[PDB]
Amino acid sequence: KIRIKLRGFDHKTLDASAQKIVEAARRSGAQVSGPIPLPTRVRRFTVIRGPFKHKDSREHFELRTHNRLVDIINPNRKTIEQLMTLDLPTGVEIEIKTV
Amino acid sequence: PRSLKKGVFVDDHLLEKVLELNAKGEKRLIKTWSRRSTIVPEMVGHTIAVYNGKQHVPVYITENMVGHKLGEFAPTRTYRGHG
Amino acid sequence: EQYYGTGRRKEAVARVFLRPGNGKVTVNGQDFNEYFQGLVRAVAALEPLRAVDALGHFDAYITVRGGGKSGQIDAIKLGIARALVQYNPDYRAKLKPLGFLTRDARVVERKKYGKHKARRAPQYSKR
Amino acid sequence: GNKIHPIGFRLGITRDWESRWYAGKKQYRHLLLEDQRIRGLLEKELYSAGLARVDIERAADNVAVTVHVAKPGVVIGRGGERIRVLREELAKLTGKNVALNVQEVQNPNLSAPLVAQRVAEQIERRFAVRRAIKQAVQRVMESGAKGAKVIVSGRIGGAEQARTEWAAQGRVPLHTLRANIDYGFALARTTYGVLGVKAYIFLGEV
Amino acid sequence: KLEGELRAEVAANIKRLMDIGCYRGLRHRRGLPVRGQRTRTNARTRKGPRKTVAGKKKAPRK
Amino acid sequence: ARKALIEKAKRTPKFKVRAYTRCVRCGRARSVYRFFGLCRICLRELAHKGQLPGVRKASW
Amino acid sequence: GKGDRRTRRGKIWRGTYGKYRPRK
RNA sequence: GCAUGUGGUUUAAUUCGAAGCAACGCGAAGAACCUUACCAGGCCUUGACAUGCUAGGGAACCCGGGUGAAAGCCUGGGGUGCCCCGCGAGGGGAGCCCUAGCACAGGUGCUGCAUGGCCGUCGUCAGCUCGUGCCGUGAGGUGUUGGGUUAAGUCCCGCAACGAGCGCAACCCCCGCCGUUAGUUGCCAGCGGUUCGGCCGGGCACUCUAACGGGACUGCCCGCGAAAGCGGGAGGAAGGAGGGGACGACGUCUGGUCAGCAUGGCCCUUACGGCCUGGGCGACACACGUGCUACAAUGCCCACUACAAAGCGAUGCCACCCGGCAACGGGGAGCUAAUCGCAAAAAGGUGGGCCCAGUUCGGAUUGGGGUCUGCAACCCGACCCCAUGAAGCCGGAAUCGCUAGUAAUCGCGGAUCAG
Ligand SMILES: NC(=O)OC[C@@H](O)C[C@H](NC(=O)[C@H]1NCCC[C@@H]1O)C(=O)N[C@@H](Cc1cnc(N)[nH]1)C(=O)N[C@H](C(=O)O)[C@H](O)c1cnc(Cl)[nH]1
Ligand SMILES: [Mg+2]
Ligand SMILES: [Mg+2]
Ligand SMILES: [Mg+2]
Ligand SMILES: [Mg+2]
Ligand SMILES: [Mg+2]
Ligand SMILES: [Mg+2]
Ligand SMILES: [Mg+2]
Ligand SMILES: [Mg+2]
Ligand SMILES: [Mg+2]
Ligand SMILES: [Mg+2]
Ligand SMILES: [Mg+2]
Ligand SMILES: [Mg+2]
Ligand SMILES: [Mg+2]
Ligand SMILES: [Mg+2]
Ligand SMILES: [Mg+2]
Ligand SMILES: [Mg+2]
Ligand SMILES: [Mg+2]
Ligand SMILES: [Mg+2]
Ligand SMILES: [Mg+2]
Ligand SMILES: [Mg+2]
Ligand SMILES: [Mg+2]
Ligand SMILES: [Mg+2]
Ligand SMILES: [Mg+2]
Ligand SMILES: [Mg+2]
Ligand SMILES: [Mg+2]
Ligand SMILES: [Mg+2]
Ligand SMILES: [Mg+2]
Ligand SMILES: [Mg+2]
Ligand SMILES: [Mg+2]
Ligand SMILES: [Mg+2]
Ligand SMILES: [Mg+2]
Ligand SMILES: [Mg+2]
Ligand SMILES: [Mg+2]
Ligand SMILES: [Mg+2]
Ligand SMILES: [Mg+2]
Ligand SMILES: [Mg+2]
Ligand SMILES: [Mg+2]
Ligand SMILES: [Mg+2]
Ligand SMILES: [Mg+2]
Ligand SMILES: [Mg+2]
Ligand SMILES: [Mg+2]
Ligand SMILES: [Mg+2]
Ligand SMILES: [Zn+2]
Repeated sequence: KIRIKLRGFDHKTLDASAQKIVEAARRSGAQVSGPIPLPTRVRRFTVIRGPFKHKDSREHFELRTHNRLVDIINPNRKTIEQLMTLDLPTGVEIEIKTV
Repeated sequence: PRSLKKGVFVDDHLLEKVLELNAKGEKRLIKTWSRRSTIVPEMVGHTIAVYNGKQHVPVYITENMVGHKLGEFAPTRTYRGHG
Repeated sequence: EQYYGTGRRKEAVARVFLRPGNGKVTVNGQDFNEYFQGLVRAVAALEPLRAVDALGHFDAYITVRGGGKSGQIDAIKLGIARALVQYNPDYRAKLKPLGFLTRDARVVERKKYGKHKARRAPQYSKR
Repeated sequence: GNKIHPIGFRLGITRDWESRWYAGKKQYRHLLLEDQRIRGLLEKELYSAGLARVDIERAADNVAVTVHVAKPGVVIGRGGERIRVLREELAKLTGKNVALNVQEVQNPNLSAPLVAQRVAEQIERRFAVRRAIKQAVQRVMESGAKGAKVIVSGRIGGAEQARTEWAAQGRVPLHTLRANIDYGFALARTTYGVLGVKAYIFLGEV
Repeated sequence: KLEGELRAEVAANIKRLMDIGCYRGLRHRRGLPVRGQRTRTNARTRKGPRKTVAGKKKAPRK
Repeated sequence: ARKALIEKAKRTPKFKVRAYTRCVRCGRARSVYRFFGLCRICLRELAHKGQLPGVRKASW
Repeated sequence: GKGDRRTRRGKIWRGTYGKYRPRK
């Protein structure tokens, strides 16, 4: 019933955080569809290296927003009362939609 | 060309000067900068000096020159040939 | 009852399902020969069977997605060979000679900057 | 037109970012510029305290600016006053709940950005440039370091002819990715002009 | 409206434009492009074949 | 990046269409990335410093 | 015929749609 | 032939830099006004921006008129907040404003031969050096050389040398095979139900998605070789750096850039600063550079019919209905997105047309009628439809690219961006 999307830049912190949530939902009474690796949206940037002329050298930067889904079916109360007590990585955004 | 929904475009402040010159029956020279203005049949028979980036040049407006914009009659650059 | 083998080739992925019988073959809900309507190369996809002599002793339910149809052909062609071995591990001996178990490592090369094409350098011409 | 910025190369492998947050396309533009206004100010206001890094972690309407500083008292202030002034002026320019903490760079001899600076000062104060360097590199290796290197470039001494001085000890493996290598750059501003100091410090194989 | 009877209208249309003394007029008159192309290169169909002229010695010496 | 034009840049102008971006840093008019509000010089520089979050160097 | 704005190829290349290469 | 850049010339101005390789679709990943640095004209002078200072007038701020191309210039009204002393009239004060005057700001003005930073380059070429010892009066040599090997100053043998640092390699990323964890917005293998859409049940097998891992070492066999290593074979998805990336040594070029930024010095300050409107960067007897589209039948056109990846999008992408030949417009669902969309992939396949022709090849040029964006498409936008249907029948002397999923060929996306 409770569906958590996990979108962040760093995939270590992103992946870590999602383990802290697969276990949180275990020690509270529910079954869970695991942390599902949704595909990752890359934003590339292609700057000329030098300041003036010299177009024939660039440098390639990218920006990788990583995506993990997690579902907790059979959602109890002892579940929620262990979730609004977490928060442990900084560069990870959470959004919860009870759908 | 300009979309037909929005009619034609003339700068209100050129259209201004003419209506006063018409609704008083006076034919005194006008100067403007807005080349970009279309030519409504209201302008006909008048004389408008228009800017071409350097000066205002007179443009006597006859009938057949109505669909156009004023700028078409003051060229912007000066050409002779190559020597 | 079935025998599977997963054949991929260059952004193509083929799903081969083998079931003995007549000889007929479906790809993506169409007859093999209707899917590859006028493609000469197509016949090559069924070379893994012919070289063990099991063409006709089987059918095939196949699906492909990705790549061009030829890419799909060498992927099926792999996938069938991958499948003849889950069925008969002794078939390896017959297929590896002509190397029908080999995933073609070859694939489209990254366009590189300051080229027109990965290699195709821009033209230097005159002085 | 030669070598790659030793950090941006190692970045994500053996070296971390100075801003750590997520932001969608909508918000990112400005939380960035907001960081840069922060790092703009603390950089001016804390040169006296010798500051290495300005970490900016972020939540929602929350900013955890960790300031990494040689002389942590100078940042704090007598009584505890100076830090309060910053935190207010920060939360002014930010308009958010600024959480400024302070962290003691325990050894400025292994902070490239600091070694860099210390040299630049020395250069500004008109010190001998060659000595200034050998003696800096010296201090760096003396304190654990596995390799170090300093490059002063510009109008060295008075000098009409702008040249480049440099010096190193140990290994400074700019190609080796797993090498933890601190880089820092200082700019000395002088009556005769401007010179740049790069300092590389090789710290350990990972 | 067809054949040479159409050649009439197109002809006397350009004719109008020149007689008006509008930009597109001069461009028609001088045999240049009209819809606003570049002229420093190309623009050949409007000026016919290429009347090559003298030119100078660049860049260092010869 | 003459000073006035950096300011003019910000002035909400007589028409919606004289809207143009410059670099929040140098003020450079020309190669400015929406998303960062930075030019392709500044981007490059701040990216290496490590001050554009999650901005790695690409390689594939 | 990629320069010919009265062909499918013509519109295919110009990236437009018209009579000669319509949508649906 | 056309698109762009450049030389030149022209111009009121055609802003400026880039100049053999290493300038010339280069700074420009978006010049109608803006951008914009140039030109003409009308404007402002503590200034569009910073921190102040002396003297007077003011709360700040809000709305309207005149003149004008706008900018600017002149003018009318509304408004009395906050801090301290006082019973009060009221004086003082913070902030902000105006006027005068002073520090000053501003300058894309000069010098890249005063510089920082960053870049191009020889050159991902295999080199450049140091400690100690040794040789030599010494500059210097040795090592690093020689013979074999290698993509390699890679290793082997040798040797007055033994090491070490920067470089090669490796550690990092992508692709190729398999594993474990993971089952949604993805997937459909057997099964239940079907409106025949994986649509619904259900299931994660498979595909995939994406995070961690395994796997390759000349390890095995034969032949040559003191050795290193080389040739050939077997197993293997992969074999001798498996394919591609990121990664540029000491230095060279008085290389490039003061117009990204920063900065020494010189120069301007009612002008070289700043605002605006219009013009210019788009000029055209000509010349080169880079490219597009062609000269056709291994083709062209029309219809029907398949198979991608990578990205992008809730100020946007816009499914589907309607009008319209169409660009597009009106209505309107889904989608902050593995769901909704851009999205037709084109070459390919099947059918039919043309029949060697300046053509059903080519689609310049121009005439006419519309659409959209935008305050505004004359100079100078793209797009649609009708008509026009130029050169061009495979390119002289010269000259470029590429050694395998490469070249050739065919479409698709993105950055900048109202367009
Ligand atoms: N980068 C580089 O090395 O050059 C490469 C190529 O461009 C040469 C270039 N070639 C051409 O134009 C030819 N090519 C075709 C077009 C015309 C012409 O026929 C050139 O200009 N040559 C003469 C010309 C000339 C006759 N008379 C004066 N005063 N000049 C020259 O100028 N020589 C110089 C010298 O005499 O010193 C030069 O500095 C030089 C020094 N050493 C050598 Cl070798 N060359
Ligand atoms: Mg390069
Ligand atoms: Mg008016
Ligand atoms: Mg390709
Ligand atoms: Mg690829
Ligand atoms: Mg190029
Ligand atoms: Mg192309
Ligand atoms: Mg160097
Ligand atoms: Mg230097
Ligand atoms: Mg400046
Ligand atoms: Mg714009
Ligand atoms: Mg045709
Ligand atoms: Mg120029
Ligand atoms: Mg200059
Ligand atoms: Mg352009
Ligand atoms: Mg302009
Ligand atoms: Mg202007
Ligand atoms: Mg009181
Ligand atoms: Mg009072
Ligand atoms: Mg200045
Ligand atoms: Mg130089
Ligand atoms: Mg120069
Ligand atoms: Mg001696
Ligand atoms: Mg040597
Ligand atoms: Mg090599
Ligand atoms: Mg070596
Ligand atoms: Mg069924
Ligand atoms: Mg289901
Ligand atoms: Mg892996
Ligand atoms: Mg051996
Ligand atoms: Mg390497
Ligand atoms: Mg020079
Ligand atoms: Mg130009
Ligand atoms: Mg020519
Ligand atoms: Mg219709
Ligand atoms: Mg529509
Ligand atoms: Mg087709
Ligand atoms: Mg046919
Ligand atoms: Mg002919
Ligand atoms: Mg012919
Ligand atoms: Mg090669
Ligand atoms: Mg394209
Ligand atoms: Mg776009
Ligand atoms: Zn910038």
